[PDB]
Amino acid sequence: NYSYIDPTQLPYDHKWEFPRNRLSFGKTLGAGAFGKVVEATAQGLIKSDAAMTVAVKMLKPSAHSTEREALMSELKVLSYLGNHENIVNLLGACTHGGPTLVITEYCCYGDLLNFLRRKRDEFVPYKKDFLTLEHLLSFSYQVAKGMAFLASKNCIHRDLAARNILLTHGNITKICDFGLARDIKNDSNYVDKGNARLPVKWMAPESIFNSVYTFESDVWSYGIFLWELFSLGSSPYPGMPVDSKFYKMIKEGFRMSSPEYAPAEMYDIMKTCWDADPDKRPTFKQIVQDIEKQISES
Ligand SMILES: COc1cc(Oc2ncnc3cc(OC)c(OC)cc23)ccc1CC(=O)Nc1cnn(C(C)C)c1
Repeated sequence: NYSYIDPTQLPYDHKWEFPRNRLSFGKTLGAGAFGKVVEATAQGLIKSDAAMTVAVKMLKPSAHSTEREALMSELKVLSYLGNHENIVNLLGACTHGGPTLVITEYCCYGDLLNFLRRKRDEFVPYKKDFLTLEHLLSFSYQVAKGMAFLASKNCIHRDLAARNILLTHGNITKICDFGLARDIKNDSNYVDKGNARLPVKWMAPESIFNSVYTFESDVWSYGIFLWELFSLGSSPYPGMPVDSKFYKMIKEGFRMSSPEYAPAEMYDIMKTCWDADPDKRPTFKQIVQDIEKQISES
């Protein structure tokens, strides 16, 4: 389940331990078959008496031992990564006295995909809260920064997509992973492939055909995320169902054409992210340096 690191071998700093009786649960932000993310109020998480809104990931009673081990591994990985500006930040956890609760910072504007879809009509390519090309380039940069950080920590996301990016204050995007808190059975972006329901349209050929996930396969999905970003939340390979013809076309070298709002130099990034040879793909660090140059020129 993890390519380079082994989360079961990662420690869990009890500095994160928070008493669950100090959490007041609110609305469900997202839910899957086995897990959910709930909005909560954490009393006494701040040094003063002040309460704060947090997001809490937990398992449902439908969950088995596999999901239980997975939520604990996720907590260890989040604790191991530590705080990064572009990654959703762990604030605490509840491991004693009941089911595992993973507590993170609450992100004001939800997932990037829904935000882009809500802002599709209030978009200005030129430089109320109008979305612009400057915002999209900044989101692309922040996601590449967060992913460069994850790769430096020998972490592979395996599900990089606009649906797994959160938007908070000051146009700050944060990489997250809904995982078990996403209803993948009813999400048309996850296809039935063998025993699994997989996000095939975001997946590198080697992940589809050989089940290999690497730094380079995350780069491929970043290319797809770029496409979704500069199409303002449109589904990738539009009008194309995931079938035999799709797998054939990907293996044969078919690639999406540029989305409507992508600068040529961003599309250049996408093309290289989609190289059939993983060794010819750029690293996230190379991508950061490229976008940085584009922002400076702008
Ligand atoms: C509590 O934990 C989570 C909470 C999440 O959801 C939200 N978190 C904050 N604010 C939200 C605001 C919303 O609307 C206002 C919201 O509306 C649907 C969901 C929100 C999403 C994911 C997780 C776990 C997680 O990211 N784990 C993980 C594993 N690996 N990584 C690596 C670093 C990539 C991250």
